[PDB]
Amino acid sequence: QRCVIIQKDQHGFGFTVSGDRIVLVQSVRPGGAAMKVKEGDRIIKVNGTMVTNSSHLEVVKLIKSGAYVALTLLG
Amino acid sequence: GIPTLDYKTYTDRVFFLPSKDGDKDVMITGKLDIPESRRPIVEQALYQFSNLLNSKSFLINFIHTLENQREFSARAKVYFASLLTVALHGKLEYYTDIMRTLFLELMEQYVVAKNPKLMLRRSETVVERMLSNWMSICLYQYLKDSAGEPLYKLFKAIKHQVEKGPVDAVQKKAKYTLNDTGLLGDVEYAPLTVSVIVQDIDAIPVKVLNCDTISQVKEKIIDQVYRTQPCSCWPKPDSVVLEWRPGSTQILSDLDLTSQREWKRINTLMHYNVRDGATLILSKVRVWHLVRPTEIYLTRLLSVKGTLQQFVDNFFQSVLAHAVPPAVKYFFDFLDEQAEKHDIRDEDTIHIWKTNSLPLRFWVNILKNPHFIFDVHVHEVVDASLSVIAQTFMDACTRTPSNKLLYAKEISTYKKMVEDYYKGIRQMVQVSDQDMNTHLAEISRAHTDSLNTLVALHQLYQYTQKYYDEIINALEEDPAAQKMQLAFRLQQIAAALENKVTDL
Repeated sequence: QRCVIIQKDQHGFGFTVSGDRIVLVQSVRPGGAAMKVKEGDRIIKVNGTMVTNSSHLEVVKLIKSGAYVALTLLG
Repeated sequence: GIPTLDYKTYTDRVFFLPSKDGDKDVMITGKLDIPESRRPIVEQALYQFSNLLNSKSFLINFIHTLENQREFSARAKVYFASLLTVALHGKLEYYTDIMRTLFLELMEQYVVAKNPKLMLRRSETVVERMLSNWMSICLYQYLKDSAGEPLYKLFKAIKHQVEKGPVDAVQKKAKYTLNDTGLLGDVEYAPLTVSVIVQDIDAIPVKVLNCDTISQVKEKIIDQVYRTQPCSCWPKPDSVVLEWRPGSTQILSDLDLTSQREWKRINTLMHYNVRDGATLILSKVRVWHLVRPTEIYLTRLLSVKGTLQQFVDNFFQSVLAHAVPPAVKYFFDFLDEQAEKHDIRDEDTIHIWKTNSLPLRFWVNILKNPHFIFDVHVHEVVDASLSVIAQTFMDACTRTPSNKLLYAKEISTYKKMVEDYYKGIRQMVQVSDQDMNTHLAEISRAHTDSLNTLVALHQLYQYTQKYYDEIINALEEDPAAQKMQLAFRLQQIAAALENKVTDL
């Protein structure tokens, strides 16, 4: 379990969320703001609210409802 | 001569036909639906899911974790095991390895439980269904050789004695059957013979009954018209028309304006004034039938029993006597050695073990479901009688009712055959681990490529998906699985194969 913070860029955040009950990470843009986050990381906390019981729409909303997002993964 | 199903068809019917989402579920269908813009990645991850399943620690932890969870129906056990059989068809020695492990563990948990003679009688675990599939696999070529013969003969015989007499379409109760519960209580009828013309044009004679419903009659015709054609290609009686042309004109339908109501009565041949020698035409384009909702029963059951006695007997004499299959020898001797290592003294515990292992787990299933190996479709009426024979067959293996009344001296006669069969296998020359691994190898090499591997893999993946936490934790607990970092690998694989996706 790790805590990482990333700011938006000229090409968005720089990662892709997948899953429903267990929301996690699929690909990271090789030149985004996440590559320079690992491929295959489960998001367990987002923006203060734990996304253990969150829907995909809820996680996406949480990450997107703000300028910068700060989250807690599990690798 | 004997219509034996292909390997893939046989296996699919044996494994998945009585599964969760029905007879046309995912795997017989191959109904994998994913976008083609994802197929490369999805396959790429499914292969790593395969390599993961090939890790022993991962597979065992997976299985244990799944067995732990209460929310796991019997369906789930059976289906899962069958998926595991299909996905691991590649290295069957590894499969057999897993089975050995789980069977040893089950055995040792059973010996110091309450009753070790209860082993392999609950079907409440995965490794039992695994063993079931193992016997099914290894005995395919034995079925296609000598086993299928008197079994097909038996089926066709029962079917003949059934269709020789009246059958009710509503309640599925026939005048001729081995089942007391499925026996029809006394309507007059007649063995009619009608002339049917098929247009695709040829004229074919067909034997039916005047009390048969129009649907039943259609079935009896189609059965003769499309014999040369597999059952999957046969048309249902609801996509075929039957006409009667007397002079210069009437259409035959199960229910019509001519139906006799008071409750509706399904139309029969004796309803349309259709007597013998008539000419019918087949063009490919509440409710009661016979009954409106004892010694005769004993007599009918006994006569039917007498007619089928020959075929039942031939079947048992081929089954319980001959060159006993290598996997049977190997597994029974494995039960011997593991019974010696597990200090179970009682011989009837081993007789019960071998009984639960081979005749119950394999022969009974086929006896009740012939349509798993033969290109036939069977109705409940025949399957019921075959089930009576299956009960009879099981009682011939128990070292301890209409199936009890019907076959009396039979069971006793067959018990000697069974005990001498097991003894024959024990006094038989040992098939080493190598010979067995080789026989498995020829199967693996011959049949994996026709098998539906990706769908199996994906279903199993869904099983890991449902219990992701418990499994990842099971892998983090086990030191070997955290050494191989199997949790991280499973996490990555899960990461790739996901459905709903969003780019942020």
